[PDB]
Amino acid sequence: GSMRNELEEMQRRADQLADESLESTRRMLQLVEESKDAGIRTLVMLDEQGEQLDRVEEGMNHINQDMKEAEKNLKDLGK
Amino acid sequence: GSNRRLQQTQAQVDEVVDIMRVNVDKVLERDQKLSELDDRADALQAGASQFETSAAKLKRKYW
Amino acid sequence: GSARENEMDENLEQVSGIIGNLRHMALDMGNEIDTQNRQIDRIMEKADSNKTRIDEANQRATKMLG
Amino acid sequence: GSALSEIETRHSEIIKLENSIRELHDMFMDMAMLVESQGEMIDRIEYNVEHAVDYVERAVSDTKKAVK
Ligand SMILES: [Ca+2]
Ligand SMILES: [Ca+2]
Ligand SMILES: [Ca+2]
Repeated sequence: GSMRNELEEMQRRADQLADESLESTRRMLQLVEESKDAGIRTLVMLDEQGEQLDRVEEGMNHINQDMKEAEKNLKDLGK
Repeated sequence: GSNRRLQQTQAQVDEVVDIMRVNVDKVLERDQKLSELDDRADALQAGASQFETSAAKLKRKYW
Repeated sequence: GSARENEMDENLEQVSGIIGNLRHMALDMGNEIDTQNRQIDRIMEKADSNKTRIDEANQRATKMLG
Repeated sequence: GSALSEIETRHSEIIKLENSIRELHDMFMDMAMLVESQGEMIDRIEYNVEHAVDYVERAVSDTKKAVK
């Protein structure tokens, strides 16, 4: 009947929505895969940076110790 | 499952978003600390170099 | 021949699994940043103390030169 | 089966999930960018501190000689 055109539009809408939902899930996978890559890079960098910070702290400790000695020697030289 | 899977996954995402929002703020704090330490460390090595030179002069004069 | 809803369900399942991994990394990331922030604070206090010691030592040394 | 309202509602929920995932994605991307930038600072800090350690070590050795 005349409603045939409307019924076909309804079918096209159902197919359109289903397809758009499918396409969205495919974009979701791309987004989370890129997010995961970013997270991995972040952890790799944080690990490297943590080792650097440990060496920096060790360095600060070394300087502290040496400066205590330098101060002792400078005071000894001054009097 | 459709409906179930969706609500559950949305909840999972919301939780990670919450965690990451806090993480970003913590990293912005790390940024401020590191920027300051970057300047301090450069000034530290410069000061150490000056002291090293003075100490060398003391050695040359008194040893 | 129902593959559309099939792939959609499979994709959502895969996404859910990955979000689990993102949570995993987000938690570790946060714990590590907290730990390093505390360490950076320790380092900053030590850097300040060392800068003071070096400034003082250079002043003291300077007085004995020339 | 599955009335249009159900298909449309599911679609809406899927798009909302995608939007949340996009927001999450942007946070992971920004986090990585920030941490990479901070790595540049740390590289400099590590370099400068290690050299300060060396300079101080040499300075103290010289102060030890000065009192001898
Ligand atoms: Ca399309
Ligand atoms: Ca398509
Ligand atoms: Ca002497």
